[PDB]
Amino acid sequence: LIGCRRAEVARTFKEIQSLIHVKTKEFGKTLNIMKNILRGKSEDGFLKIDTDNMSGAQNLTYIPRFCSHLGLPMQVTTSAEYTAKKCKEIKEIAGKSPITIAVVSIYLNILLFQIPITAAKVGQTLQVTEGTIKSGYKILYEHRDKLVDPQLIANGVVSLDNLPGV
Amino acid sequence: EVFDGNDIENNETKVYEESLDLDLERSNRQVWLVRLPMFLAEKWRDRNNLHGQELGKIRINKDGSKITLLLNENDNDSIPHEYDLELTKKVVENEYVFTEQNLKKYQRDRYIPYVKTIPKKTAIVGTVCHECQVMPSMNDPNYHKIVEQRRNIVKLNNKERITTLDETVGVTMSHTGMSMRSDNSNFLKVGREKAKSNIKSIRMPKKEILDYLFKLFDEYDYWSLKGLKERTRQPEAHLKECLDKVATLVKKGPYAFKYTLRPEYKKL
Amino acid sequence: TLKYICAECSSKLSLSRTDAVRCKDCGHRILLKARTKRLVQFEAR
Ligand SMILES: [Zn+2]
Repeated sequence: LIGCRRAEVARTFKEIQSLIHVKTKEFGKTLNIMKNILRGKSEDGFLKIDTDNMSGAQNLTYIPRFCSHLGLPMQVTTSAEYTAKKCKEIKEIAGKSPITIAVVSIYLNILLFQIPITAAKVGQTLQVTEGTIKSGYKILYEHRDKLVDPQLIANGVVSLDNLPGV
Repeated sequence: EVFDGNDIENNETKVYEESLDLDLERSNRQVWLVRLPMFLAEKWRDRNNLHGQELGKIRINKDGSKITLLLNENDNDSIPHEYDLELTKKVVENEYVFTEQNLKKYQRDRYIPYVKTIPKKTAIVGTVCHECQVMPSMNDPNYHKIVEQRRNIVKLNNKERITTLDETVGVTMSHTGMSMRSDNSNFLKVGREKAKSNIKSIRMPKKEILDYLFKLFDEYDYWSLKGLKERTRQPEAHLKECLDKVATLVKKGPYAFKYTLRPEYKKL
Repeated sequence: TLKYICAECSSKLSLSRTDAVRCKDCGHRILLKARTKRLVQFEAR
């Protein structure tokens, strides 16, 4: 996980747990200890600027991989990246895990682009609960104007009325 | 039916009701060894068919020893119903037909009384004198069907090509390696079925546990740590703290690494 | 800052050093550097 975060290519905890049968509590303890001793080695030896490489969220780096796993076109992926970038400004979902934030932004843009993929299929693919995805879409329906990319609705590729109401 | 041979004890009288000797009185039945093509052997060797029904007639014309099969119309219409039986051997020698049947198992000069003989009820069904092959007649209206079938034998392919996945390539890699999908399968979940079991043992007191250990030593003199522990459900520290006082372990004997009663208490 | 062209979209793009080398329109990860603006002299022999 440290190596994935270092190369701006970071995976999530569920990925590495899908490879390695590792217990989550002691996995988090081990990651914290390794981060502490790595920062200590950086201070003792050569110093490295983090510039958001050890970032806990890193939600912009999960959008292309999940969009590839769902087989989405590219413009849905860039619109999802723009949405998840603007999801940080929203304080109602700022505390959510980056996995769920990326998934609900992807599902919002799936509904925006009339991509024929149900929320159940997204939940089966990415193991975010369909209730969680539905709640995230419901709580992001009030902030439709800020999240959707302005030049996309300006060029008419998507329109804000395509999103189903709650 | 596994059995031992070279029996000088005459055990075959008691273990085999049927006689082990070969029955030979049916050996005079005349048997024709007939070779069949693929379709006819397919329809004449399957066990779901052959219920004693008539399969045809044989016409033997003495003018040139021409032997013909005249099959009935009940089976098919694509196959012919007149076949030329060619005799590749008019006289066949030293060829016999013998049967194999399971027995009734219920109710120099040096020898070894064990040769591992498997006895079976055997009998010559008949004697083979005519080796035959079945060729369909050239003038039959269904002979071209047989030619077409034999051409279709080498024409069709029994193997299909590899299947190419037509969906988006990232959808196929949704399940591979990097994946949110945890395994819902229960295959080889040894840790799941082993970590669910928890043997927890209270500190029930010293006099009762030593009485229990003495009862178990009366039951059996030698005990392992795991066997005694699962018999009494006691912690290994407390069980050892009683066992060193009341018993001892073997380090060198044939019953080594086993806790056995002290010889002061062995006589009691 | 510096002008780049995607391999198949042929749309001029400006990339800084922190930007990943991708096309904003195609996503095709091969980009070509733009031709130099200065005039180049070829001796016509
Ligand atoms: Zn391009």
